[PDB]
Amino acid sequence: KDLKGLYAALLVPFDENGQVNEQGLKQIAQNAIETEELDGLYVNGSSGENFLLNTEQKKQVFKVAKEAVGDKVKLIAQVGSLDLNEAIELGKYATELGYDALSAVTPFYYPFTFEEIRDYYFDIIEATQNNMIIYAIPDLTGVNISIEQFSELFNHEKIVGVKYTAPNFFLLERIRKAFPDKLILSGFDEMLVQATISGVDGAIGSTYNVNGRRARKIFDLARQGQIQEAYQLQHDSNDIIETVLSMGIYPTLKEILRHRGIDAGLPKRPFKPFNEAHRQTLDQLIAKYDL
Amino acid sequence: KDLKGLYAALLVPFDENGQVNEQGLKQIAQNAIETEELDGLYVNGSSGENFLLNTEQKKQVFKVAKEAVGDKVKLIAQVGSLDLNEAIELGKYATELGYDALSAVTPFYYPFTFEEIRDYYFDIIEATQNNMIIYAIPDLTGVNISIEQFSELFNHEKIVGVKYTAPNFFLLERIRKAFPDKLILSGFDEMLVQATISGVDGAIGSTYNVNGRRARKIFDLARQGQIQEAYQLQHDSNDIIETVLSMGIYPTLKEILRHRGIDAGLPKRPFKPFNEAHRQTLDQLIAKYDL
Amino acid sequence: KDLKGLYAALLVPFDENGQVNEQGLKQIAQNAIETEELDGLYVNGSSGENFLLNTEQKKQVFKVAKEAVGDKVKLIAQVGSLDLNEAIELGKYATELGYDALSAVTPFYYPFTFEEIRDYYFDIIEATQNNMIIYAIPDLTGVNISIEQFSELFNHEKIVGVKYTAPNFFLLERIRKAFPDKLILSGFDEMLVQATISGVDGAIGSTYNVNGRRARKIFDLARQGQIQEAYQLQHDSNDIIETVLSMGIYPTLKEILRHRGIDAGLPKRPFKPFNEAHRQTLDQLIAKYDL
Amino acid sequence: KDLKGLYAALLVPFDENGQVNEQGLKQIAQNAIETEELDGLYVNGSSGENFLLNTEQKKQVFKVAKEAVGDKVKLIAQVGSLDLNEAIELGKYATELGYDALSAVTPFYYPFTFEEIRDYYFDIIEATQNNMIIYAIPDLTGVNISIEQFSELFNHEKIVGVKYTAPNFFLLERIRKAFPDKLILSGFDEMLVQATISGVDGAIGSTYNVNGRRARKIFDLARQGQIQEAYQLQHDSNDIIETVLSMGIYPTLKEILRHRGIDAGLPKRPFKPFNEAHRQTLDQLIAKYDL
Repeated sequence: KDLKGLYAALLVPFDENGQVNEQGLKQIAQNAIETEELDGLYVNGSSGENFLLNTEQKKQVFKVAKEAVGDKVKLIAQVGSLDLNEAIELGKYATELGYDALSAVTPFYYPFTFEEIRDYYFDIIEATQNNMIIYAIPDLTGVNISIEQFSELFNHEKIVGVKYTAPNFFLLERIRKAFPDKLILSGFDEMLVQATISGVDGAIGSTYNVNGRRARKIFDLARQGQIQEAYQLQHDSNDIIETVLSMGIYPTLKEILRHRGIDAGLPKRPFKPFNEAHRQTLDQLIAKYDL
Repeated sequence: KDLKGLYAALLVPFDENGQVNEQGLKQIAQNAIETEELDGLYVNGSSGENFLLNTEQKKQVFKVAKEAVGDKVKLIAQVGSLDLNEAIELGKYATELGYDALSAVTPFYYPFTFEEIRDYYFDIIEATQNNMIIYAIPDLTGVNISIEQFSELFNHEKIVGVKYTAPNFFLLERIRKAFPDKLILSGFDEMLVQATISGVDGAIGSTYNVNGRRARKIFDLARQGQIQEAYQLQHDSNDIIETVLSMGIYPTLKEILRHRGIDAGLPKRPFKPFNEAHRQTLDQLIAKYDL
Repeated sequence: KDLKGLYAALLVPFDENGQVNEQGLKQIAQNAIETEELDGLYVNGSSGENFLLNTEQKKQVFKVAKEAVGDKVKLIAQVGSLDLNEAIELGKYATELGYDALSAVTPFYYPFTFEEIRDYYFDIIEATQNNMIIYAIPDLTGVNISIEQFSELFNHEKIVGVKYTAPNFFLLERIRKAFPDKLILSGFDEMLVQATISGVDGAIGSTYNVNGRRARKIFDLARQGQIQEAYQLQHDSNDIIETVLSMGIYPTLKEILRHRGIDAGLPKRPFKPFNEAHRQTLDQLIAKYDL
Repeated sequence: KDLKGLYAALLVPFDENGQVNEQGLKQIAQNAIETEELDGLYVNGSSGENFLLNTEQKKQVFKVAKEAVGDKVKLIAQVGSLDLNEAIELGKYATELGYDALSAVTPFYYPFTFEEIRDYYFDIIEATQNNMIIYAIPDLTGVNISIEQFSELFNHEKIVGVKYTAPNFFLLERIRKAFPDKLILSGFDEMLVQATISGVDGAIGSTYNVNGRRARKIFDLARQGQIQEAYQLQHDSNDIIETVLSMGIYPTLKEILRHRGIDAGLPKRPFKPFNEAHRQTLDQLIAKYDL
């Protein structure tokens, strides 16, 4: 498949022991495709609480998400881990399930050299033979990739693109110009309109689980040149994003899904549950925007 | 004169002793208006090497720049200084010359509280009675202004707007929505197109001294919805900006102006002159983009 | 046991598949106690490449290290993980082996609230019933703990102390004064002398695997008031530390151990092996300091 | 006069219009020497609100402070400015008054290259022919100086030392070792004891205006090896520093001086006066430590 389009970063519901609720996960995956009308799922990303999970649980999430959607739906599997053996194990498993591409966060925590980071990507690709999307998230990792470093990664024919999240539209424009044939998917929901006019091929986001229909309008209207209409929809989307961030984003998004009849469970500790102090303000937002 | 529009941040040529060359300053001012077709000048900003000047030289720059241009040209006087007495003296001086508004950088160096910063603006206004534009440049000052802080400043009727430079389009969008009737001029030339679609009322920029005609097209095309054409001109403009940044932006911009026959002098020490190692690369840029 | 003293942060040797070499691990543990004359081991810390390992491998490292040392040797088990279920599983396993205390890195990657971080610690303690040492490493995690936050943690009778690494001797002094009866172990080998005079109870370090005898002299001489002698030994130790950092610290420390006849193996990918370009310079250092 | 020793960073009292109160400035200078028993004054530093003053006021402060004290008192004149012409004028002026050395903050605000910073120092020296002390204060300037950069500066015979404030005792130790014959004066009052054991030749500090007698004991006791006693006085001194920092350090220090009957005036706007909400807490501190 052409991997352009809009993707939900799949949220995962848990029980009080931090185990995956598979029936709720199935519902969330179906919500993103059937109700939010998205093109695909980005599975076991940050938004899925992936870095709090064990290896068997990550496989559970990949299996369930793949079983919950039709064959037209695009699937990207985030397999990055500080344990390269585990990234490779996950990448094979996701590839064999039929995921269209793998993705991996830049190695973090330790002050890896860029050559070490480069060869992490190359090693995953060698072992899996699948296409790879760089997951660049300096806000969480503290790792920043320069254009020269992007050029060295993109020189590999199987590094087909990037999930781009640095709040830097100068660097985004330089990448877009230097690599016209690579895939760039923006990961900053609150700046989708600016990404869109900067030539991104689509976007991956946690908030698209609840606001995917407005997001598709932002994208489509901006590309049409109906720029005032698209920005108004960005203003509305940012009211939502700002609100859910103030309340704790992943649990609050899951509370929005619960309101729709989904068995949305709990976050995985050490994330705490949605605080009920925020309930009235969340209710007003859901009403105001028909969420 | 409502102050929407495109402004050159006026560059200043010095002699070997760091004194102002009034003739070249006049030629730079005229170039911005006549040749680059800009709406106005932002005078004694960062780009004017203002923070390296003495008081008498800052007054000199204000007088020369205003004498150089006709009465239809919009003029904003940057008068911020760590010396509040100096800021007020300069503010009265520029106000008496007939500058259309004042602007002031946030106090920097010392860890001032927000109340101290707020009351610096309020004291400048009380003493000058001119309208005031906040100059927000965290990349240089390390001072960041939150939405709640902007709300407090903008609650003052004579704080009419902001020269906004933080590389944050979420904050920009929140400001635009919260203050639909304040003036927002963006100060990041390399992200003019994203600023424009985010609803800015114009822009102030050092590179507009050499590339103001493309900048006008970006701003006009984007607001008309010809977003792909506007973005292509951003790509071209970003080749120029990236190149001059790599060579030393203020001296390199003055060297491009010297190519047009302007007496562009030298930077003020401790800035060094343009390094002739860059000459070949500069000539290729000038030829490629007809600068 | 009283947990005061000097500890090696245990290094782990791997094969090319990233599996633990148990015979080499045994040798490294014996090196730290018998040759370097240290008081204990800090097991599965950052220096042991812990965050690159799977759960079964972490258990392997705990088992082997415990089997390699006598009953007088103090053992601290680092069990922090982003997976709380795994931290608890490891904490029980290490407790049942007889480790004297558990330790856990502050949760990282996600922007956890402090209440979330607090209850991660409290949850581990509830499940394991062992004493707990906070592992504060802002250089790697980006998480900073304030004195007020330290006070809330130390209010728990089973949080007995901290492995302190923030490069902040004002905060260290405030903690030392506010909590005279808690255990403070410094983790910055290059500032051991300053830690010692700031009243730390001991120190944990990767470089003590090769330089533990000088480190004990720094500590003992500084406490005696032989401050010039202790600082001279810090100058010598910092030549070593600076050198090994420039070459890649964990592999280079392991190459020093290899020189002693230890089966020191390889780092775990994505860490690369020691580069042989550095061999001559490493040889000169080993000679100069008898390592 | 070799310039080792303990210096007050001289505080300046202003009237309501931000003009210097020469009588109170004299009383502050005399207090530092007579009552606090210090070796010298560091004049027109950050603590003197120097960066808020005009040129004529900076000269005024130099003249008043030197007239206030006897010829045995060591005097260092801070003359750094973003205006290099001003720095040279002030340097010549202080040199003619008989100041024992000059000092200068690293140029800040603009992103100057290291060559530009290096040649600012060299140009001040060439024009003044006085000895020069680097004022390194990254907390305020955002400029950090590496060991290799220090090597280049110290290769100049008239750069005799540094006022060192970076919170980095590894760098301090490397500098002390590499340059055994340069003057290193530390500028972090709250870490005087750690500086002293790291081999500094003295210290410059704003809190020594009120607590110089304890500071002398810390410095002397630590160099004698009575490290526990020196550290207890650091604990006491840090109660004072933490308290004044929380209240607004320069106005709060002047308020402590007003308690001794000194005409301590006001801070220069945009600094606000001491907030009387803090009065009770300040009085308790003054009583507890006999300030």
